[PDB]
Amino acid sequence: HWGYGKHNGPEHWHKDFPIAKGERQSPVDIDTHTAKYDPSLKPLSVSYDQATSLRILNNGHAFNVEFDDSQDKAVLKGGPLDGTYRLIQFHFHWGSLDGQGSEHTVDKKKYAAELHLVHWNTKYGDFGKAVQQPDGLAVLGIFLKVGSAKPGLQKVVDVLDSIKTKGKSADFTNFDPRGLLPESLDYWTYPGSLPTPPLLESVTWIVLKEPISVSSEQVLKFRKLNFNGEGEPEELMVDNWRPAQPLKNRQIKASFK
Ligand SMILES: [Zn+2]
Repeated sequence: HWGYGKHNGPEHWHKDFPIAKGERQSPVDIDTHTAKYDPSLKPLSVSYDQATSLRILNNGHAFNVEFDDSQDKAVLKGGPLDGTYRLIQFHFHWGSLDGQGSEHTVDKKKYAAELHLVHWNTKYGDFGKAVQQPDGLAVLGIFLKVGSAKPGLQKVVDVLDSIKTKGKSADFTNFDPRGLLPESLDYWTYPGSLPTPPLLESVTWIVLKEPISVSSEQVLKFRKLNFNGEGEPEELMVDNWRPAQPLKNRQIKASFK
């Protein structure tokens, strides 16, 4: 179907998903010169204390770490959000080289990777229903830069070989996503979309200003996974990012002066 490999990549998606040329597509470039501080924007509330990780799996586009979202165990509230949003999964987008990989950019600058923690609005009952609504999803985006190793990321790295190809899954319990957050929760926010098909415009983006640091060794593990399934012609999972889309009539708001 769709992918990131030139013949089925983002430039082709619109043929199957016309919303690709929509009015609030993601990702976008964050221009700090035009991203205005909004005093009304309140502090984020991330309550990940009792997050319950279930498993990790390679879906052919990235690897997702899935959480138990039956109760309000790992939720995002506050900021620009109206209700309570439950964490369902996180995944990354990364490049073939260190100088590329993030979806969002800051003053056109790219990071080595981008982490997306995906949450859904509890009033819709489940993720399936929420993904269809304009205020259905909230995604926390966190940039990764290469430097010192991130201790909280190592548990994830130490399991990637076991889900190398598409469709592979593995139990992955007792993972604490708090170990992936930066010190500061200062953020920019704007209304956008899923950056992969079906590209629905149901996402409130919250992109953190402060990057986290990961080692060259940890990001190398990412690049060893495969897009392809077991046996098929090997395609290394790299450059699974969508290029920046037009901002059009949206404004990006900043939570900080
Ligand atoms: Zn993503």
